Order: sequence, then C-alpha cells, then structure tokens
Amino acid sequence: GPAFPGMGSEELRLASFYDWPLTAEVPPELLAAAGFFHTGHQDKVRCFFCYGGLQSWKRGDDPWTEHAKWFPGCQFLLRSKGQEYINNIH
Ligand SMILES: CN[C@@H](C)C(=O)N[C@H](C(=O)N1CCC[C@H]1c1nc(-c2cccc3ccccc23)cs1)C1CCCCC1
Ligand SMILES: [Zn+2]
Repeated sequence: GPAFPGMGSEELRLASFYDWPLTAEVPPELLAAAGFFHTGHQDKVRCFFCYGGLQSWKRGDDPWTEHAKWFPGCQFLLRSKGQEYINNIH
C-alpha cells in the first residue's frame, strides 16, 4: 500500500501547495496530480505512495516525467501512467 495513505487524496495534496514558491514555473495542479505533496520547506515535494522526494525544481519540469525518471518502480505512477510511459522516459 501507500507509504503515506493520508495524502492519497489529490485535493488534499493540492491544498498542501498553498505556500508553493514556484506556481508559474511548476504548477501545483500538475504536482498534486502526479502524486506529490508539498513538505512546506522550500520547493521540496514527496510522493504519497513511494515516499520519493524531489527538490530543486527547474522551470518547465514535468512532475510525471520526473516521477518516472527518479522513481520508476512506484505503483501509483504505474497505475496512473502505465508501463509504456515509464519505459519511454528511460
Ligand atoms: C531538475 N528537476 C528536479 C525535480 C530534480 O531532478 N531533482 C533531483 C532530486 O530532487 N533528487 C534526485 C533523487 C533524489 C532527489 C533528492 N532529494 C533530496 C532531498 C534531500 C533531503 C530532504 C529532502 C526532502 C524532500 C525532498 C527531497 C529531499 C535531495 S536530491 C536532483 C536535485 C539536485 C540536483 C540534481 C537533481
Ligand atoms: Zn511515487
């Protein structure tokens, strides 16, 4: 199951980005959709399912792409995007 079941709701994840410092650069909507919640410190986020953390986001970074790049074994990623998507990023 998920590492952090309490953040399984996309809406709750989205709410966590109220203080996100990079709204124009990396949309909270896309981050939340990709399983990420905001830790509250800087631009650090974490996936609710695999608990993978990502920081130092660059403008135009795609949350789903980054999820697959760094945490290809995440089952939420797999269920959401499929194996073909993950394979093509590598
Ligand atoms: C350019 N696009 C971004 C999204 C990206 O690729 N970030 C990578 C990343 O966050 N990584 C690479 C794998 C692990 C993770 C990291 N995670 C942390 C980290 C350390 C300590 C506490 C943390 C808390 C929350 C999230 C990440 C944390 C540091 S680096 C990495 C950042 C540093 C420079 C190389 C790339
Ligand atoms: Zn994940």
